Amino acid sequence: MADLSGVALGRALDLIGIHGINPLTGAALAGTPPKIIDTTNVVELTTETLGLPDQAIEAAVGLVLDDSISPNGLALDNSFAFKLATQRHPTTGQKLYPELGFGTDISGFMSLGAAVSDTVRGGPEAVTPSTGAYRTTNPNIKAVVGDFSAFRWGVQANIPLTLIEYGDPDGSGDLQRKNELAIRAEVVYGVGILSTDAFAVVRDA
Amino acid sequence: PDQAIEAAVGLVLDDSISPNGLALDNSFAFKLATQRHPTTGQKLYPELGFGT
Amino acid sequence: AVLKTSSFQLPRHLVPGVWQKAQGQSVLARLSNAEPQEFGEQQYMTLTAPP
Amino acid sequence: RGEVVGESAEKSESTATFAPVTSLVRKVQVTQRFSQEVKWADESRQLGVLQT
Repeated sequence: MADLSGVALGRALDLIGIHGINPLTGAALAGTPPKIIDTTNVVELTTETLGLPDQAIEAAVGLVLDDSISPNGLALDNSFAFKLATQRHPTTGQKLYPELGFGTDISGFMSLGAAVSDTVRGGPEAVTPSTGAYRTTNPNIKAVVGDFSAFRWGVQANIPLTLIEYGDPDGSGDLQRKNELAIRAEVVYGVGILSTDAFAVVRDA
Repeated sequence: PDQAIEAAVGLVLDDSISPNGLALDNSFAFKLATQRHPTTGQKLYPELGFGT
Repeated sequence: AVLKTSSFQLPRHLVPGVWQKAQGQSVLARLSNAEPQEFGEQQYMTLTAPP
Repeated sequence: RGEVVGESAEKSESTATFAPVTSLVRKVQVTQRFSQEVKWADESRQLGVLQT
């Protein structure tokens, strides 16, 4: 449980910065804040472009470049990263990108640095069945391309993992009344986007 | 056979577990080891011998 | 009748450790470097149009 | 899961959940039966049958 608290604070940076959602309930954050997926640089997968992941990444790069910004990074949904890594040559049937393995840990692709996670889909969080922002209509974000220097962030303050013994810290009822305990950790991120044009997304909707 | 083994790894990864091993029926292991390149007709995996 | 371990109702052995499915990590923490920041809103200067 | 909170928004809880899983235990036996005359044949001729 102590270990799992830290990775939940880590994952939140992507749900905030990419999707603009509160990770717990999965609903959109209330201010309509700047989010990477605000970008009009969308490439939409049609049933013919679907099954060609590398051609979707290059199309998305091309939109960042004709906004006069040079991309340096790529983010992939781990499912689409597998579909890229296993992409077959359309007549010889060989793998196009054998160095990608099963696509679980793609460190770089084309000229770009890369990272891969389910958070790029919005994770399980965005489809939370009662309240998640994508539970009914889902913009299926497969990948994000951009100048990731244009997303600016840092840890402004941190509260390390600590034990709560008293009061009702979550609304469920008092800890001493119920002979319970809680552990809490917190972090506060500054986040800012210098242009939405610095980013393009690969999506299916 | 290789695209079927690949397709099965895809299912384990989309359940968020990383597969480490493969178990083969000896008849299917032979069909894999003798699989031919679709335009050149050469063996894809000549290093597998008879697949035993 | 023959005596069998069925009659003893023996408890199961607990095995150490927890089995877990892995969690996808932050992409933004790897694609964008963290800048040192003081607590509060930051402001950044942008060029809107060239001469 | 993490939750995003305002300056005095009410903080909520989200906790790990666990479940156990259980083994079975299985006993396997092989028994092979032969005549005394086979043991004498094998050990006098060196047939190797009982080693196989």
